[PDB]
Amino acid sequence: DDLIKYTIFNSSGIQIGNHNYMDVG
Amino acid sequence: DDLIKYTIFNSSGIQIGNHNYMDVG
Amino acid sequence: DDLIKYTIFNSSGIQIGNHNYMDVG
Amino acid sequence: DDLIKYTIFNSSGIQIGNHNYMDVG
Amino acid sequence: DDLIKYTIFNSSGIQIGNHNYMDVG
Repeated sequence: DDLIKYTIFNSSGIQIGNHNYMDVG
Repeated sequence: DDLIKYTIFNSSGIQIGNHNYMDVG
Repeated sequence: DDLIKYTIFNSSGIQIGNHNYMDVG
Repeated sequence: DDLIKYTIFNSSGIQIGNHNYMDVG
Repeated sequence: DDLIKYTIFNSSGIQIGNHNYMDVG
């Protein structure tokens, strides 16, 4: 029941962890 | 019962884990 | 039950971890 | 039970870690 | 139990770590 919930709007990707990166341009 | 729910809109994918990266452009 | 919950609106992604970076522009 | 909860509205991303940076503009 | 919880509204994020910086303009 809503154990994991990710809600995003008009946002960049979410990087959770190590050695994670994202370039936005 | 909505155990896991992902909502995205105008956004890149969500990277959950290690050694995960994505280039946006 | 709401073990992990990430809700963001009109914001950049949240980078949690080491050696994680994001360029926004 | 609400082990990790991040809720933000109209804000910049929050970078938690070492060697993490983000430019907003 | 609410080990990690951050909530901000209409404000810049807070960078916690070493060699972390954020330019907002």
